[PDB]
Amino acid sequence: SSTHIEQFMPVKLAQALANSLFPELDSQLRAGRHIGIDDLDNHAFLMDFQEQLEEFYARYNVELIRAPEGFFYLRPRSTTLIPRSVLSELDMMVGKILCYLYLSPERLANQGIFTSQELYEELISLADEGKLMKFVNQRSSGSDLDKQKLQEKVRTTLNRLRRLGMVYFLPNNNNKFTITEAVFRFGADVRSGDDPREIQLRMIRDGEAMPV
Amino acid sequence: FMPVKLAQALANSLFPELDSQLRAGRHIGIDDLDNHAFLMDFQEQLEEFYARYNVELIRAPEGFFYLRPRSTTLIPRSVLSELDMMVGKILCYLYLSPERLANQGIFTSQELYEELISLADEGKLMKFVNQRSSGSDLDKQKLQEKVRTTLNRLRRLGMVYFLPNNNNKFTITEAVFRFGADVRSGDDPREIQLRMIR
Amino acid sequence: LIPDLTLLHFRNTTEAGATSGSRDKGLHGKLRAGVCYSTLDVINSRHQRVVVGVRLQQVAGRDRKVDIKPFMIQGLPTAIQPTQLLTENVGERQARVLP
Amino acid sequence: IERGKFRSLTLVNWNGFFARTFDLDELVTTLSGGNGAGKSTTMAAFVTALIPDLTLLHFRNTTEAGATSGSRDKGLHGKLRAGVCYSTLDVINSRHQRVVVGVRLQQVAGRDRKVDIKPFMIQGLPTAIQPTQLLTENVGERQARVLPLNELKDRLDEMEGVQFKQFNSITDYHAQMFDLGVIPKRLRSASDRSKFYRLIEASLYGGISSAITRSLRDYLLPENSGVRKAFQDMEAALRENRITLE
Amino acid sequence: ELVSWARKNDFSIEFSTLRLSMQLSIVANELHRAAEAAEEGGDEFHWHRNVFAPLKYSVAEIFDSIDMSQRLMDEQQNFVKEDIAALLNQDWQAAIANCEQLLSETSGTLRELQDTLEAAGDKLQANLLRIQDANMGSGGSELVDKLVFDLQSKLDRIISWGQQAIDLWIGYDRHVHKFIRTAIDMDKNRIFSQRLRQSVQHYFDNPWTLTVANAERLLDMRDEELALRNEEVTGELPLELEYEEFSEINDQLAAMIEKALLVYQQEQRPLDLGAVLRDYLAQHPLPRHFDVARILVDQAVRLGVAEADFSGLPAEWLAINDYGAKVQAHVIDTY
Amino acid sequence: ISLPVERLAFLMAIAVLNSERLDGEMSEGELIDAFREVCKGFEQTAESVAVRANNAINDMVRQKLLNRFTSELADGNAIYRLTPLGISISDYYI
Amino acid sequence: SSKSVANIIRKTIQREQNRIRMLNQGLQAVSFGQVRGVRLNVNVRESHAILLDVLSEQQEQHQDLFNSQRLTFSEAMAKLYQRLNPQVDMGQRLPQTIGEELLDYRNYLELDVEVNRGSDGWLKAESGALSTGEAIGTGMSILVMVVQSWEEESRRLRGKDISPCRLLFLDQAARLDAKSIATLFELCERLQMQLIIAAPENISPEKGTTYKLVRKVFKNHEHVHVVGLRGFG
Amino acid sequence: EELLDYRNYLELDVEVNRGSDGWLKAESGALSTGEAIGTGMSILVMVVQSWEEESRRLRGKDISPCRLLFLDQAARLDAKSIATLFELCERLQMQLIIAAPENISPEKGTTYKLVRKVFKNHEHVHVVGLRGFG
DNA sequence: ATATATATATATATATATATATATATATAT
DNA sequence: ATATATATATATATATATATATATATATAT
Ligand SMILES: Nc1ncnc2c1ncn2[C@@H]1O[C@H](COP(=O)(O)OP(=O)(O)OP(=O)(O)O)[C@@H](O)[C@H]1O
Ligand SMILES: [Mg+2]
Repeated sequence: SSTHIEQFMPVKLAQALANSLFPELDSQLRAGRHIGIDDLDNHAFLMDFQEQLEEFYARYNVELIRAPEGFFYLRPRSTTLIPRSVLSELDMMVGKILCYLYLSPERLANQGIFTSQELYEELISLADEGKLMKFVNQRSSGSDLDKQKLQEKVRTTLNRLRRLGMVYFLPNNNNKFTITEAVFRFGADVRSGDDPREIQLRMIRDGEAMPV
Repeated sequence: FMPVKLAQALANSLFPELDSQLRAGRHIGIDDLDNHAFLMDFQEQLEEFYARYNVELIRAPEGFFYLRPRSTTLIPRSVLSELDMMVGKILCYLYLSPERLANQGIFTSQELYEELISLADEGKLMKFVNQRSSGSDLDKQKLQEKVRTTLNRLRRLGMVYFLPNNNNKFTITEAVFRFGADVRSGDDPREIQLRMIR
Repeated sequence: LIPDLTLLHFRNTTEAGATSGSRDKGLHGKLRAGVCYSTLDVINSRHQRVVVGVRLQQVAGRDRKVDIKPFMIQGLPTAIQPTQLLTENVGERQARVLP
Repeated sequence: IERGKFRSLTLVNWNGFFARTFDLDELVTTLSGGNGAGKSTTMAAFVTALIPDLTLLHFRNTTEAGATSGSRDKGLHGKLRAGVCYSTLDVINSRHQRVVVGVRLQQVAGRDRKVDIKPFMIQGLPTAIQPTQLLTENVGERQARVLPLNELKDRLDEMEGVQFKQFNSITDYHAQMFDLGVIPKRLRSASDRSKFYRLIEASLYGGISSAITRSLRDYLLPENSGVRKAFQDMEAALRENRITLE
Repeated sequence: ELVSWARKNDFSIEFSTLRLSMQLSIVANELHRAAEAAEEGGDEFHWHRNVFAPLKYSVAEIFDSIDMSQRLMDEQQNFVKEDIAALLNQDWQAAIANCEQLLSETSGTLRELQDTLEAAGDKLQANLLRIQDANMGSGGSELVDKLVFDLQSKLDRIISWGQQAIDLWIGYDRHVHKFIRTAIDMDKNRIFSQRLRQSVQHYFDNPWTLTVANAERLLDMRDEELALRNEEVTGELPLELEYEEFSEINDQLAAMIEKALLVYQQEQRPLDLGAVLRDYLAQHPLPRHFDVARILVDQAVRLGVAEADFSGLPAEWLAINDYGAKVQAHVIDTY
Repeated sequence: ISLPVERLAFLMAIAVLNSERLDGEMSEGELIDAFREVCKGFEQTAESVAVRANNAINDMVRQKLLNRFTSELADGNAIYRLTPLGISISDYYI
Repeated sequence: SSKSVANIIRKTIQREQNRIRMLNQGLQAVSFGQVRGVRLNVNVRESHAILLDVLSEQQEQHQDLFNSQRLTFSEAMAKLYQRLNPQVDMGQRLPQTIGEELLDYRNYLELDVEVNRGSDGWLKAESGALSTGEAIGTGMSILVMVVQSWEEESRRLRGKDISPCRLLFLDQAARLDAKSIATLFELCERLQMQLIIAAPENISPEKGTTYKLVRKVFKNHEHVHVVGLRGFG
Repeated sequence: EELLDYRNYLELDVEVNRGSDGWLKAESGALSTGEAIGTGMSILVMVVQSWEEESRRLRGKDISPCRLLFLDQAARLDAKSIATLFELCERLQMQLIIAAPENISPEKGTTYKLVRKVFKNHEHVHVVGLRGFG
């Protein structure tokens, strides 16, 4: 009959969109924030009405995607109604390193709580110090001023990732943080045991990762 | 549950684009016939929907719709530069009556640039580009580039409709009245606008 | 003047408009055990001597409550004072207030 | 030990006061004068110098003390004249150090009766220099003029031994004052500032402030973190038990 | 204050539970002996040699020893964490059992230490309160109280740690399991880990970036810039403070009236305000009369009460001078 | 084992606070405050307070002077305790 | 965990009671109107002592309430407080806020102000049962005790060589009589407390310093003229 | 229903000619204690007069209701303000009961000195009266 | 190195719903 | 013919949720 919700929208989708949690979750998602198991309320909300939200967001030409690790996010399409952006290469370095720390048992004593200094030390341990520094400044040759510049850049990238939900600052401390499973996306190019050059094409075709 | 008419408005195929443009801050005037009619029809429910975001859906006296974020806004907020409001008031002034005989609704970047230079005070111009500047070529070129950038930013907001080409010549919409001042009985619009700008 | 328990609130001068804070209205503690009286004497424009008044009693109970009974007296002689009507000058040192 | 003392209070360009310095007493300073003399103005100026937090400052009449009057105006703007104004305190520290704390106040142009406040401190000023003169420049025949903060900084820096500091946040201002034995409590958090202002406000209007007696627990007893930690531990245990039960 | 002291100094450069039990037993014996000696009492020298030399040194030393044992356990916890961390690097999926055992033994050891600590904490506290009770037997035993107040906290402090450590460890433990349940479950062979490491090392040979939603921010109107008021105010600077002096005429008058009136209290003569005021006001000019009356009344009402005021009979308004001044007061009888 | 004057003073302050601490626990939130106070007393600013404090705490932890435990609820999300060598070095003078 | 909680709350309450009871003897029978002395009454609340006992010994018996998915921990505590001790009859305040309040140890002590009015003993001080001067004196006593407590708490952080400045205010002092003002003066001087008082008339002619202010209209603006005053001439 | 009332159609404000400045809206925050008290008394007498005017037409033509007001803690006012208040009340034939703790000594009218004492183990207020001075 | 934008927390005042206690008229037992 | 119990209306004031304004930390960009 008329004046009846099923005329325009499914009942469960309307119930989900009328829930008190919908607005904060939608604003965060459109901002690019990933959702992990830690946000128990938001994660459960996404799980319960997961299908309604993928079909709703499809209207924006963006896929609400749940990675096998269990974290939801948004991937815009080429015809996205919501703009799209790509992380910096330094952001990739810090995200890969963050995934390593999530999987690294040596730092188990930290119990998941990490400081930016430790992250930088691990980054320089695994990466090429000076050749990575080259991107921070084209004229760097190990100068300690440029060293501090790279430290500051790493801190800034860490803050941006915090904005993306890959990392949480502690309820009182902004100098310490706890990693989230979302960081696993930084390894999507290696989660499959195949040739790297074919997986990169598969991902870029899927829209997962553009090149630089 | 949900209001029925709210569900109807959200379900309408126009809703995604309009919602994206509103959350981007764009102002919907009378020119956008379909969007303006949709907002007119479904305002009573979109106001509540966007109040759920601690934002207000405002229909200006001129008629155009927009979103005003509160302090508790759930949509990431941002603030226009000083040059942005200055340029907005310049365009609002240029929405003039002799304008009809001057440019017939189509202006060019040169008009805006000359108006801004002649009308604004030097100190604010330097504050825009840089304090230590004083009437130089590089500073003026940077000022022109920033003027183009803020013009693009206004275009993003729907304030200025570019005439389609790489060249900078556009038209000014009625929503620009947001930058304008209030009108009193017998006040000359030109005089009040210039007094505000000064 | 206004024998209404709802309105009568003798808060302290300080906190003249502030909230109650407590629950007492401050009237009960201003009375003494027994029967008390508060009376005005008025001379109208017509020059009628009228004694308006209220009888107060501390209502014995768990709380600090007061019972007020209004009354009016007309036609009294000008030579009799209110304190005399309400008090018996018994032989004892102090008079006796009558109900 | 010798407790520090408030030597004097200086008022510049205030409503009625152009540049007036009241020398405070070791024990009691009294101000008299018919209604509207300006005593309450002096009290308000002092407290503004003490707690320049603009959110807290609310100069209600002694009548309707704490009774919402809905005026929408804190009353401070009308107590200042156009232009620059100053409110400063000279304090002798228990270390026998003369420190001049103070604030520059200035009305904000516009219909709203809004004010801007900037704190500042001076250390090592010679005992022979009076703040009234220090804050004014003798221009013309016996026609001294007030000078702004930048001019004051230039004048003081040119002197020897005087250290001038300007605070970007009332937090550091309170921290420095506490460091010099001027404030009993360290107002680290905004709640501490609110409690401090509540105390002085209750004193100014005098008597039993409803908020004070209502929060006497918070005002007297100190906060403990051990109890909070224990309650959080019990909370975690209960949460785990509920998880298991579900 | 110790910072300056350090600055001027210029200086620079056994987990077995049987132990803990034996120190606790030794402490119990010595504490009980000292408590009994204090309770028995004695002179100042006896009080000293029984409650200050034996108690102080022994209890301090052995509580420090118990704390040292707790610190050694802390070192062992750290070492076992490091051993687990190193083992998981070398065996990955095959160290799960080793780590679970190590966690089991560490948890059991911590629980046994807590049990041994609580095995004597309560009775030691009781003995310490007993010593507190017996301390007051002399006035010079102040120092004893300090120990009886100090040796409290340490003990309780020790017990606190005995639980707190477990509270920490039982937490850390969980994380390890979570790690095994999360880090290695989806990387059983660890191949993903090595492949991620090599990708990090050789990332820039194929630099790729992910895509994320970057919706636009809602541009807003900047509030009007705030402009203060500048007027360069100038004005005359105040002169030197003048002065004025307070008139003590009223003080002199009050002293006069108090002396004139004290006779009534001395003799307990019935005072009648009407007649007294009428007589006394004749000595002053009319304009001052009021300022006298008040004062006199202020002086008179402090002297006893009027018994007629309980009679219920209002007093009359007796005239006390010409020009129409009146007074209403009963005779003051009860002094 | 290498304790400059500032590190030694920080260690002595830590020991004093632990002695006067109620339950014998030290969160890093107080360790940072203690290092700030000692550095202020010594009147030297090589770098920011936070970086110096972090470097000193890490150096003492690796130099076997302090033991760290990760507790999120604790002020600073960590709890520090003097190690036997640190206790010995501190009480050698005290 | 519940037992440990209850224990730590009990210890903190006992310590605070002892501290406040020791502090109470810092008052010396102020004379304000018919108020002859001011005191602070600290007492553990039986309505909360029962709650502590239940938490420390009988946590399990009420698990049905704790483990309900509808109630949060604060709400669970509030409901448990409701269950036992049901005669308190709390108001319309929500369970969440009352529970949150229950989570603070200080709440468990009744902390009130007693006055030895006349010869009626020590009675709870209610503004509705006290004269203006009596209330003003009591409030000043409370404020001086509070500032003393704040000074005492900060004694550790501050240096050993600094004693913080002490200063309070009192507008419309004319509401106090001579006796009350003399008592206030003696209290403030005994406590080394500075006072700034205001009154239309010079109510304190023979103590401290005094100023008189006169406002003059002058060429379409205002000026305040200040004159010092002296006790005797 | 709000529109149905004529009173709602009216805007009412209280203005004071404060000093050199013109008429300004009476804001409690922009006045001293005495000024606020005096303005309050002024508005109160305004209200009393308005009520009497309204009620006159329903009363006997020869009835003038009593008018009486209070002022507690009158010491907040100076002598000048008190004299002005007395003049106003006299001009309006309005009775005043003013309380002042001995600070002020109004020469005109009746004065009542009170002193509290203990007699027969009971609190008693000794009362003395004066009048006619001036 | 510092101006500026942004997010968060707190205090403060408004507006509305609701429980409490009292006053007034009527009903019904004494 | 009376006084107590009921139902109704009212003001009081208590509490919650909202919206505003200010201070703060601090992360960016020239
Ligand atoms: N914000 C303001 N705006 C306008 N006028 C003001 C303001 N504050 C004070 N005034 C005026 O300044 C004069 C002094 O006011 P203030 O309250 O300081 O006086 P006072 O000496 O405390 O008075 P009283 O003792 O009668 O309370 C009075 O005329 C008052 O009206
Ligand atoms: Mg005043």
